[PDB]
Amino acid sequence: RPVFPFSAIVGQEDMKLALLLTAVDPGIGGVLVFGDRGTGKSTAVRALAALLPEIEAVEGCPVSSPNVEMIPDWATVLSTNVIRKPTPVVDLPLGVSEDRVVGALDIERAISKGEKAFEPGLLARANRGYLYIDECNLLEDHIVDLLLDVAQSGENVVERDGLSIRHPARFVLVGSGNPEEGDLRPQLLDRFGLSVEVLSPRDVETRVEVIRRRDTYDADPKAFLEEWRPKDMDIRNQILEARERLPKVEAPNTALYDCAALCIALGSDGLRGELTLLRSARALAALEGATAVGRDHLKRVATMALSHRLRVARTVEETLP
Amino acid sequence: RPVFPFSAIVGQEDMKLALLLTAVDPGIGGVLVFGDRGTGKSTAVRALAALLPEIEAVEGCPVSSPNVEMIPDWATVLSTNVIRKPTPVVDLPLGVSEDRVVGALDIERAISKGEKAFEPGLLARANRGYLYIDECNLLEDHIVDLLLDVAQSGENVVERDGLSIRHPARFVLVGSGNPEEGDLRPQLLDRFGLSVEVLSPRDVETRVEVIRRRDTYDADPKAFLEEWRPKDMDIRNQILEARERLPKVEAPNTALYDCAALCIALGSDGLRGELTLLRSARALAALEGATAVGRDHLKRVATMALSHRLRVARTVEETLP
Amino acid sequence: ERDGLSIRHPARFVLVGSGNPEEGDLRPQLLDRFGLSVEVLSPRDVETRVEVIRRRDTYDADPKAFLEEWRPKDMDIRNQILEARERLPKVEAPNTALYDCAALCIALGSDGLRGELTLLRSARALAALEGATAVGRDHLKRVATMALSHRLRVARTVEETLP
Repeated sequence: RPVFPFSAIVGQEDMKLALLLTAVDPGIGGVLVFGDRGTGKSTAVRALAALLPEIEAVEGCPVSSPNVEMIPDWATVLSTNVIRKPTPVVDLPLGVSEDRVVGALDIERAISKGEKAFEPGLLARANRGYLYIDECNLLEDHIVDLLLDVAQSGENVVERDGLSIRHPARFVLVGSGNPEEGDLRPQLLDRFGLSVEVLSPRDVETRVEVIRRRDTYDADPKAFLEEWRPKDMDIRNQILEARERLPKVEAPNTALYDCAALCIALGSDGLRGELTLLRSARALAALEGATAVGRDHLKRVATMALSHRLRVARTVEETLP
Repeated sequence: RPVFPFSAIVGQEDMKLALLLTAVDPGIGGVLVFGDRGTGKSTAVRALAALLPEIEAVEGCPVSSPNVEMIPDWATVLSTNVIRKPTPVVDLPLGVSEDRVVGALDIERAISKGEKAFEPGLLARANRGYLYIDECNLLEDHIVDLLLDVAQSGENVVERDGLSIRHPARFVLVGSGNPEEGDLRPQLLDRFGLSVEVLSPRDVETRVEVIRRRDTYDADPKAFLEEWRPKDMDIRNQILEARERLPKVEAPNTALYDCAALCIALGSDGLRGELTLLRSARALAALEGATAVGRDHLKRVATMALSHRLRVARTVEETLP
Repeated sequence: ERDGLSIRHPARFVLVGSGNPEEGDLRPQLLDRFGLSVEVLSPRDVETRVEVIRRRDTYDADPKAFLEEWRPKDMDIRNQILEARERLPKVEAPNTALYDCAALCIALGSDGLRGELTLLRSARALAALEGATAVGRDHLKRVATMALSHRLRVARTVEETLP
């Protein structure tokens, strides 16, 4: 499908790299995509994510469970048609009402349906996909918090109204926002997974490229869909190996050392960051088409996983070449 | 999912061993963790669940009974798949209704099928695991009390409205909250046998160790605890020093113990009753000039303080003369 | 034809678009679709003024006399309309300009106007970058593949209607 890999580009690598890594492991965290919205972030997301194997799931099912046996009682979807559908991407609007985000339970509907009274909130209809947050900065703190953990753990908690409504929510939180607004809640910023480094200059050509792929996709004459599909699968293949190596470490007396050294030297210490960096870096090799371990992997992910917090410096390369 | 290394957590020459003790036996008492928010109390609790071997239990089942033969009547287990799954740890947020805590019960659903009308509450999904508490200080009395006894006994008693609803709830209760609000309910200290905190080393020592085991993250369960094993002695000493003088100060057959026992041994929930008894008894003792509020005085005021909120039917004398 | 119910009925009428002179760079599509862009010449001098009073007061019944004296003026009015048509196809050349832009939307599964405005703007912006003084149909269709799609039921057609 119309995806824009690393075939030819010198700039927006961070964007792709981050969104791909999170697609592998959700434990990384929400991708804090810096930069303005004019860059057409959502546009890129609604193309890049197409590489992922079109998920198998019930037709109009919000959570889109594969088999009917995994459909939550409230989601009594009559059309139990298990079909193939592309990666769902929902653009989280700025200033969205928290209740509308997760869902609610109407009183009238409740007394006449019970659990069936649950409203299909945004996240409820964004499972197994991507959630593009416009701006994490100019937004309610509690909204960011909720979204961050939901994406982390994996449950769209709707314990409100009068029932403990809940259901899985495994999705990639694309937390977009401006470069910086004013040290807004560093605690939440740390919780984020990777972030597109703003300090590094980028090309402009990617703009036209993305726009063209946006056009040549919707109602594509069976051209761009096929062409890229093989590559889509190739990447997916490596993604499997990444997860296989996720709970393992090929070279202990290497990855652990270099990783910790970088974090400490840059002063960007923090269990949350460190342990995540060590994982993302290893999984990174999948996108590179390599084994797993590699110093430069740690270095690259460092200038992403650390970037979204204080105590960071360009010393990355200078610390450990 | 990626978890933080429980052993390697920054210091914590208290919380760690405390949680381990309760893992052997929950009867020891609830784990009361002092300290501020930065201590990361919840982190430790959940981190332990990671190292704890996946408990054997049915797939689609809240209480997660090992064998299908132990499934509660009211329950409706579909997937009777006995498999392995991580230790269940649920956080109890402040403000949650008692309904969602123990279990919900709809009236319309009741008349339809009272048996399958009882919805499994949060505690049901915490059986054979750990239940974390929010700000126990500000949390409702009836909530804290209920949680305490349930963890103590082992059964989530919901014998109300005639329906003798019940189900296993063998879990470890971890009481959280700020250091101290202002002369809070003493009963907490009594029932929370493991009143520890979270020692946070400012100096190096552990700091370096954390980074190393977080980055590389070794797989050897042995090496995961080896270096930390010695510290258990220090922690043990802390606990010993407390027990060494507890019975001396809070002498049995008097003090908080008996006060709480009286309420629990009678037809009533708890806590709120105990607080009333303690206050009145202390006030009376002051007039009597009795420095030590003996059981006699506790029972004396109980005949009034409890009666107007407790189903009196003798017992008191038979339990505590 | 909405909500499944294919409701329909004759509506053979003449549409008279009114409004103030100009608000500020309004939707150009109006000028295209409104083939008869005229006004209301208001004579300050006498001439008609006297005629009005006379035919308003007495108000004759003869349909012929009602138009007779006014028949000659149709020539002048006609000239006005002719002068426009004389150069319209020259400026707004067919197979390009507003015509095709509006046609694309109407020839597809969507209502209109709001779509056309989106197409025109994007196409013009692109043309500026291309340096193409005249926004050719090719560019119009190019942007249409995105501008319309997210608000129009795309099912080919475009090429078959306007290559």
